[PDB]
Amino acid sequence: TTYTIQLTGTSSGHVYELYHIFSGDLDANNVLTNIEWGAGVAIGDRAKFGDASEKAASLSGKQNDSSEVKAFAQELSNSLSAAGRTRVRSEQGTTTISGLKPGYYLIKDSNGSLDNVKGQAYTSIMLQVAKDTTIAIKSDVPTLTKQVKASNSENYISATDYAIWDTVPFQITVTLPSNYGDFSKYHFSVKDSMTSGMINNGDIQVYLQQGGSEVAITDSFSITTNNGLTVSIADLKTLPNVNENSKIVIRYTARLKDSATLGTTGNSNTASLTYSNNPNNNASTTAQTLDSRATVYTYRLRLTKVNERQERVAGAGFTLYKKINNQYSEVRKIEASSSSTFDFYGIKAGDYKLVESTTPAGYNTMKDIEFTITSTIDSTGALTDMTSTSATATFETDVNRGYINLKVVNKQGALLPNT
Ligand code: NA
Repeated sequence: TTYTIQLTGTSSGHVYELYHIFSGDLDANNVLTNIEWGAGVAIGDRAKFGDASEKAASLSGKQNDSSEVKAFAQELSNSLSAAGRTRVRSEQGTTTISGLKPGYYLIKDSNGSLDNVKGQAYTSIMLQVAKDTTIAIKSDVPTLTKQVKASNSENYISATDYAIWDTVPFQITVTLPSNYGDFSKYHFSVKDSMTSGMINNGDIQVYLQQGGSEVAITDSFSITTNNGLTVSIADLKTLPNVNENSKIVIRYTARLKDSATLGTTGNSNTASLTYSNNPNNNASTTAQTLDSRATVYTYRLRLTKVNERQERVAGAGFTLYKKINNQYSEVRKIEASSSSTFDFYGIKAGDYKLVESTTPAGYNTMKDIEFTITSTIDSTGALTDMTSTSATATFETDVNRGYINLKVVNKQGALLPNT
């Protein structure tokens, strides 16, 4: 008679090892009788545990995740033999091992099979009776998601647009693995590349989030800028209210430089978590999550001041307004100079009004131009389209470079005839 173990929640690219711990006879109620040591336990190390039947009897009835069982699992891990080993290549989702001799098996990932492999982790060492059932593998990784607050709402997303006058809030959400409780200690280091075209405001806070509440835990972390923006704690177990269901949230703000990337390329940052990847035998190996990217788009509104003779004209000055409600309020003001060109570097989608606050000598003051910018960002976070339209004016756009160009034509007054 042989048996089957099926592991759910498995990933591709693993080699699971089953070590035969106890032999015996399994009945219909999954009671194991006539127990001897399997070949999975090294003959030399069997004396340390004693008689097999009595050792089985000592554990009989104890809960699945009790302390006595997990202690035996760890002790066994140091007492294994290849003579009772079955190795199986993993599959994504479900991994099945059949043709097993009756009895008790220890399951683990193969030693060194996952070193420096991103987004993976060694399973907590399992003990299973082979009994034709499916069991969830006791293996899981933390996740990290980097997001930025939407320009036009409170919700956080992968990509948005912002202006030079805005504060740009970022949020990094970390989940912990379901088997966080099995670790004696847990290395936790978040690295963020930060954004090339932005200045970090240095207002970083860390939060323990669970049960609909947040507690600031910022002082427990080492926050450095020697190698990206790194938020680290040597051992997250030192924070005793952090558990498998806890979320760690990092929030900071930033502002665009006036050299920020314009258009479709955008201003991106990547972040990843470095985490303890093996809960067994107080291992201190680490692995990294895949990068999580956020992107911030911005544009450049250029005015070119000309007259009807198609000459460039100096001495104009423009005040840009943004509409918050019905209320228009000033965001930028370029005074009159010897320049005929005006760059509002760092503008986003929204409703604006443009006012010629200084008129050049010997020309009519233009009427105010109310206009609207739109950004089309697809669900991948990529900027697809941008527009700029007015009732009483026309713009030229280059969505790739992120240019919005307005030609303002100065008209001279009327030299009126007398009679
Ligand atoms: Na796995």
